[PDB]
Amino acid sequence: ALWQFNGMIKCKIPSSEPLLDFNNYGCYCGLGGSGTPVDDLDRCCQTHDNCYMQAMKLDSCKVLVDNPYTNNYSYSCSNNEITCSSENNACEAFICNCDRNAAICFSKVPYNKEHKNLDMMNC
Ligand SMILES: [Ca+2]
Ligand SMILES: [Ca+2]
Repeated sequence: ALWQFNGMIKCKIPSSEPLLDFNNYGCYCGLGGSGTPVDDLDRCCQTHDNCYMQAMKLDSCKVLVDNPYTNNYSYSCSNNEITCSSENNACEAFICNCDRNAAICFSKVPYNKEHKNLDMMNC
């Protein structure tokens, strides 16, 4: 679930404010997204967006009910390291890995504040 993805990002980047820092950034960081990613962070979000789309089409995920935004799963934060629990069902495990991969990706790319609030004409 979204609030859990927030926790994952905090796990990897303690000094960050997820819902603020990684929203309205580039062409993909935020609700929706299309076009050409402006930098590596934007590419992280593009990959995450595609991952969420796959989850919604996944056979193991029930129609709304198991959507990526509100479907809670089990995960752990150990020394700034994320772990998806083997207690998760197939649907939850897929979503948890979508988030885990993105959290890690965010932590390995530079943050360029000049890419915030870009108009669609730049995508
Ligand atoms: Ca997006
Ligand atoms: Ca669940």
